[PDB]
Amino acid sequence: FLEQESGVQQARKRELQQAQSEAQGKLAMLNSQLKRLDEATSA
Amino acid sequence: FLEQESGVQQARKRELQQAQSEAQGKLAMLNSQLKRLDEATSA
Repeated sequence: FLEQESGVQQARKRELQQAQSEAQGKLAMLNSQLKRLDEATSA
Repeated sequence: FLEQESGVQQARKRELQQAQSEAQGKLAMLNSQLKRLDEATSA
């Protein structure tokens, strides 16, 4: 009851997925440009 | 009962997913143009 009244109940449940998905996708896609730079500098 | 009567019950349950999906997709796809600019400036 305490949680549903303005706590982790509606704090985390978005935080978890949004932060995880955003950070993972952004880091992988930023590594994409690193892979492409390696492509350019190799062949 | 209080929540279902005009509160977080129907406030958050869209807010969470819409904000998360929109923000994540928009930030990743905006980083797409950054990756493409790096492509252009590299090779």
